[PDB]
Order: sequence, then structure tokens, then C-alpha cells
Amino acid sequence: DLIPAPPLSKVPLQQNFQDNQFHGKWYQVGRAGNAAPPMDPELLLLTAQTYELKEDKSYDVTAVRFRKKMCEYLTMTFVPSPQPGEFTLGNIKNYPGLTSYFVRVVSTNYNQHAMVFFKKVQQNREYFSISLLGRTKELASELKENFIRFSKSLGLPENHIVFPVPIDQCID
Ligand SMILES: [Y+3]
Repeated sequence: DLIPAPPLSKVPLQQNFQDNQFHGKWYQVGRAGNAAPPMDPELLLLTAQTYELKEDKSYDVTAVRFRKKMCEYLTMTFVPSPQPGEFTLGNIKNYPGLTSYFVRVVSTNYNQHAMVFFKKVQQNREYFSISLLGRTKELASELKENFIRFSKSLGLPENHIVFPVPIDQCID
């Protein structure tokens, strides 16, 4: 049932990560991961996220999506770990069935695009995912192709990579 998570050696880490340049609003322009494609195609609408850099240097990351006529929000806290650009999950004891959570920012120019890699253990199944983030709702096709390449290098097939359609509700 799941494509194996890749060894973390296959996942680059953005060098000299600057938390205060990575903050603020991003659109999840590309998604890839071993989780199954959604059965509800309404989840294929573009979401937005805010990486709110807090006083204690953790981020309170809030994602919004449009679903069933409403804006649905979810906030999680990313606690910086010893390597700049890597994070674990704040107060994981508050998340039922979620036992492990890891974030690595793979690459970014801060002002246009980012790729962020996630690996978590939920119900003792190991999931991984990669997000392509844009400061605008659309990105250059060469960036989308690079994201596909990268996703396939971690063992993902084309049907586990998707490019959500920009919407105006909730996210702008
Ligand atoms: Y997500």
C-alpha cells in the first residue's frame, strides 16, 4: 500500500537557510507524495500557507483550503531543529496517532519558489511528501518539470504528483 519513504540522503537541504526570508505567504502550486491521490477531486483546488515566524523562532504555519463552500484552516507549529531549514512538530502529543514528523526545506530563492519535503509517521504508516511553493499562484513550467523530476527521483510515479488549480476564494 505505500511507496517506501526515501533515504534522507536523496533529499537536499537548502544551504544557509534564512528563516526571516522564508516567512509569510506561499501557494502550494505542486504536491507529490506517497499518500493516495484524493478520492474527492475538490481537494485539487490550490491552497495557501502562511509561515508566521514567531518570537521564539518557531513558525506557526497556517494552511487554508476551499472545501464544501467554506474556508477550512489548519495550523501546525514547526519547531526549528539543530540544522537550519529542518523542523519537527510542535507539541506532537496534541496530535492523535501522529508519532513522528520531519520537515526539510530542500531549495528556495525565498522571493519566488521553494520545495519543502515532509516525512511523518501516522497510525504507524510512514508517509512522505514534497510541496512546490510559489509566492504567486503560478510558476514557470521549467520549475514544475524540475519538481516532477525530483519527485520521481524519490520513487513517485506521475499519478502521485499534482498541480492544483488557482482559485480566488479563501487564498487571496
Ligand atoms: Y499539507
